[PDB]
Amino acid sequence: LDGVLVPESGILVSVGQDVDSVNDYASALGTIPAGVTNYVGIVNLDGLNSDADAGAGRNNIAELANAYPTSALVVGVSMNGEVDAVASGRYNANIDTLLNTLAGYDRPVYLRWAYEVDGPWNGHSPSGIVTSFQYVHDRIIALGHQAKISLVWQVASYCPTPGGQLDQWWPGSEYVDWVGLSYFAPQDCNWDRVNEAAQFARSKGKPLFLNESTPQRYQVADLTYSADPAKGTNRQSKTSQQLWDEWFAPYFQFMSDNSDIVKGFTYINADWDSQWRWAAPYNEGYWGDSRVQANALIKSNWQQEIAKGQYINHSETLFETLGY
Ligand SMILES: [Mg+2]
Repeated sequence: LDGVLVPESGILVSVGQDVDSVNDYASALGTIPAGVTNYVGIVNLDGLNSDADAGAGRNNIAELANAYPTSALVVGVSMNGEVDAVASGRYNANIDTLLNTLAGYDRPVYLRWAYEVDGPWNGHSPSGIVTSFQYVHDRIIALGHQAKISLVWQVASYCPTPGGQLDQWWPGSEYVDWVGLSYFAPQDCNWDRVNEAAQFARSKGKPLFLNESTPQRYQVADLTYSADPAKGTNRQSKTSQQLWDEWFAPYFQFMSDNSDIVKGFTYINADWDSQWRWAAPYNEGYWGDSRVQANALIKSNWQQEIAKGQYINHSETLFETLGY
């Protein structure tokens, strides 16, 4: 909290966003990720101490924390459509349990509270978001966990939502440690939404975390792309180099272009297509397959990029580098 877990320099490399996909990445790449990512819902604390699987991969923060004891923990917290009731205090015991549990892991924790704050589908009110960020920031201090938990305000940076509407969601610089964004199909509006989020973070003097990232609508194993965000029709064959150059190269270039502020990313490395929420016939959008290990060229290029010196990977000095 209050900036102590923001690295002075470098970009935290983390992976997500379910236990099994993270394990598959770690095994396939022969690496311990520097950060690992799961989700919990505030209403039930689903996924905190036992399995939760709502079709977007299995979440189990206890299992994940035990499997990656010397990695940073990144946790998205959904309001489950109830941010106003959360702001009114109906989930305060759950908030304390969440914060106390995460602090008990004695490691850097990056907490994406009410993540995708401005995604209309989340049913948030601006007041509920602003109030609950203030509450959680202050409660972290009251519980004595300010050295352990860093509070991320993550926007959706989603092209179909009009730009210019971020201010209403902002709780104040006193209450936020990072601005976060989602990097999926930013090319659909010429990077306008992700650039707006970056510029907002920059203006506020906050570091930027790319909290959700994936080559959305691409399939790594199949080597295809679809222009259809709903159902992935009319798939087009791509070479592996094309897939790299179309999505991966501009993703890493975005970090470089925003190197004054970018201090972390979570790459979602998963066969989305195999997870029932994201599966055929695609009732909640078309996602694809983002496993870098599913193509030799993608895997090699991924490994080569993240090995570079601007990136913070796993080592014995990781926690110190992250301010822990
Ligand atoms: Mg912090």
